[PDB]
Amino acid sequence: AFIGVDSAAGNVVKQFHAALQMGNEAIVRQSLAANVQIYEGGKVERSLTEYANHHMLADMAYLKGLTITPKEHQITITGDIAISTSISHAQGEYKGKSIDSMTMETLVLIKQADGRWKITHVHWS
Amino acid sequence: AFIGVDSAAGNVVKQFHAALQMGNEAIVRQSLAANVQIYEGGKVERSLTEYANHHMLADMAYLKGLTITPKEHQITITGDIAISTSISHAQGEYKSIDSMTMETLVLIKQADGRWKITHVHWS
Repeated sequence: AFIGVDSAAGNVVKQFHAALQMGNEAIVRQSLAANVQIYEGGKVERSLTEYANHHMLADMAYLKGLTITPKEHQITITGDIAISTSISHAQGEYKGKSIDSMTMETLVLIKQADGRWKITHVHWS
Repeated sequence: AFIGVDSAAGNVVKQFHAALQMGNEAIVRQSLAANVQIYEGGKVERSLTEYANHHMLADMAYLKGLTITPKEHQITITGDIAISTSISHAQGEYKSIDSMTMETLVLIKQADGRWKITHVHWS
């Protein structure tokens, strides 16, 4: 299903996806909390600057040759916290190896002091 | 890197972990919301009954031969929501296993005050 995606949290999740897929650092910045935690493949990054300095460019490169097709996306808001869970079909190739698999993402978003929703935890698989 | 683990929500997380690792279905069932979502290996289950009918018993069988060592665990509470993020070392064998494992849990405080897991993401 596609549930809750029309919301402010939804808007942030959608721009984040596009921005990472397009290599737009201005929007990736706007979407992630300064102290974002990112979980993927047994490794954890503990802040936005850490992700940016260590993995963002690689992640952008990896996505450039893939078509990501959303299969489902649910967002549930409980006051100042929103949970986004989505599954997408990634098809293409990276560094000559074909990719054809279901990707999964759990995001936690918190409403910041000024009302802006920002992503504070990312779990990719 | 171990933060918030002794909270009320943390105790449900602890019981859930222990119950899977020990094969206690009653406890796993009391820990999960009826409409829990489970994400793992590209597949999704959408209710306790679905998970419990099959994937639960497979998970318990997989864990019977593994040693699960917590490496880090953070639980953050925001009113009636708690978020649990952990990383653990899984070492043993099934069907050599030596892997880091990751888990995101979302828990929601119910009308009776008990916390229940509403979303699981394992990798």
